[PDB]
Amino acid sequence: HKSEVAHRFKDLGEENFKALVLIAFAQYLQQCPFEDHVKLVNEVTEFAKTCVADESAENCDKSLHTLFGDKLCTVATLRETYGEMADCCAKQEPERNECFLQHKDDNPNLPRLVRPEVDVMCTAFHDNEETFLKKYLYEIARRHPYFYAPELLFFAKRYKAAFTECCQAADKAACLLPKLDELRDEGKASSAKQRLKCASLQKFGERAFKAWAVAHLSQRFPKAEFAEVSKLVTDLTKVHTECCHGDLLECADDRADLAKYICENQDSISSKLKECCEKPLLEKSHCIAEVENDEMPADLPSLAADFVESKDVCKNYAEAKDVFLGMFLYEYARRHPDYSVVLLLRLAKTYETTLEKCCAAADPHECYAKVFDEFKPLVEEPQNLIKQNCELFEQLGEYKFQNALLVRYTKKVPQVSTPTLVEVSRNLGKVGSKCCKHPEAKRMPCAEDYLSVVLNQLCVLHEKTPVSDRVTKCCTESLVNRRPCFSALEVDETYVPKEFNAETFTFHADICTLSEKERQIKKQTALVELVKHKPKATKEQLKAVMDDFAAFVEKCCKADDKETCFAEEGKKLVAASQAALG
Ligand SMILES: N[C@@H](Cc1cc(I)c(Oc2cc(I)c(O)c(I)c2)c(I)c1)C(=O)O
Ligand SMILES: CCCCCCCCCCCCCC(=O)O
Ligand SMILES: CCCCCCCCCCCCCC(=O)O
Repeated sequence: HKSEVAHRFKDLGEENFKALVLIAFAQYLQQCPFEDHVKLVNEVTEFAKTCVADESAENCDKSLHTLFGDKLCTVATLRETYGEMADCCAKQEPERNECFLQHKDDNPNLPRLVRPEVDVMCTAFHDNEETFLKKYLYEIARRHPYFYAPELLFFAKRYKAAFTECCQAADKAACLLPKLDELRDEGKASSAKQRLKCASLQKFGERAFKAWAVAHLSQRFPKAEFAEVSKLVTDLTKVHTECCHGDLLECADDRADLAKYICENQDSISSKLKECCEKPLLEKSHCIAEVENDEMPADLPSLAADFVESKDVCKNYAEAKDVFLGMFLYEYARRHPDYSVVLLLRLAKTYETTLEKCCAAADPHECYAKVFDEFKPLVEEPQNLIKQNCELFEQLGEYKFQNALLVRYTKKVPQVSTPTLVEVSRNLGKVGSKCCKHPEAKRMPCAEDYLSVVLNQLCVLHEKTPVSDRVTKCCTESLVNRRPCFSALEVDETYVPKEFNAETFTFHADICTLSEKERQIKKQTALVELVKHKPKATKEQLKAVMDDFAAFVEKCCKADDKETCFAEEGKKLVAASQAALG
């Protein structure tokens, strides 16, 4: 009431408070050393406590934004280190704060953070647990200035948890490594999705975003009333706009409020929101965002009734087009938790194009009467791709399955870089093992989820170093045609093969002493290079060469003479393979 600091402190807790103030300052002062931030934190915490003791103590009446800027402008090397950002201190709130956001480098130049040795980490953890964790919290925060702090805190705790369960294990590494790898990928996925939603909100605008949300929200709260789903979509759109602007405090309050609204109207939204709503402030939002779908009414009518059979469908559509179409989505989405959001968007879009070119004819009721018949092929395209790809992934394993995609895409866009093809193919292979293990009912939503970051990752790279108009075409089409576009790419007939290169196909006995991750990437790299040299090769001709190669390695990484074997037998493979592939 009288003191925000005092208040946030009381219901956030000392520990969470100290850690968030740390992440907050590291995201602006990305250049100050660790021991400098630790001091700031302690000082702010000391302040907070003074206010808890007495709401009226000096300065406790001021706003968090104001206290934040005042403290930020206290750094004596501000102008010398950050330069232009110091000029912000000459302004007044909201301008000052507004000025600080602008001068926050989204991608600073800091060395990549390397992962030390399990023993080195575990001993550091043991000795001084807090500094070990806070120093890494600091290193991650300054590198990801836009990552929602509370979310970064949630990750820190999963990290602490892994060091507790693995450093006391007989085989530490066997325990820790696979956990760290999973956290990293999950951390990277969360980040990509975060900056992806803000990008879309910018390019395509509110309407398309609201569309996306309606479908999404009604798949999870199928029992909610449309007016409820609209209310939430409105607020959810306000929250994302605010959070994307980058203002941590504003973003936080809007999320708290929305989490508050939801729990209070719980029975009217979903039955699966119990746990989430009994959780502490800091977690409510996060929990709710990951909540599972409630179950649908089962006593639901049929779409064709109100959207195809009704005679005054155009009368309702002309009165308020977006609301009606919004109704369509809501109706269609909550009967299909198994459709990907884009699929539902693709349907609404198609329904829209019909109402437009039908409500402007003599007899409307017979112009659009066959709409649902046009949904069939849209629905089946994504499904058939799943079964066809998940089947193939069963035959081969994650590794061989990746080799197939590799051959398939290299032929699609040979122009693309070998290391990029390998990376994309490896991720697509993962998505296959992460989503095919689910029952048909959850596959499509899963694939949509993983394919969106992977395809946006792809487009970004091609954004920097464009190499194909086709990839750029698919990359600049709507977020609803993005995937169908890539799925429609065909073999590159125009492509002219690369000239042979002995070097590129010469293997020394180093691959013998390499890890699984190294051997594969080394084989997969050669494979792509193989396709780029002879693009007209058959799956047969190819499978044959890979066959000679498989053994070839074994026969040199199991012989009394490493290098010699690899150079003698290697000369024989290259020559024999060249003649095979003509
Ligand atoms: N290319 C990296 C590995 C990597 C593979 C995938 I596939 C991926 O994408 C997702 C998407 C979602 I959605 C998840 O929940 C998760 I976990 C990972 C990411 I980011 C990274 C490397 O080898 O360096
Ligand atoms: C609550 C009102 C929002 C509903 C708006 C319905 C829009 C349906 C069209 C599908 C959106 C795809 C985006 C686009 O192509 O513009
Ligand atoms: C011009 C012919 C050069 C021959 C080079 C052969 C390179 C093919 C490597 C493919 C690796 C197969 C992968 C595997 O066996 O698991």
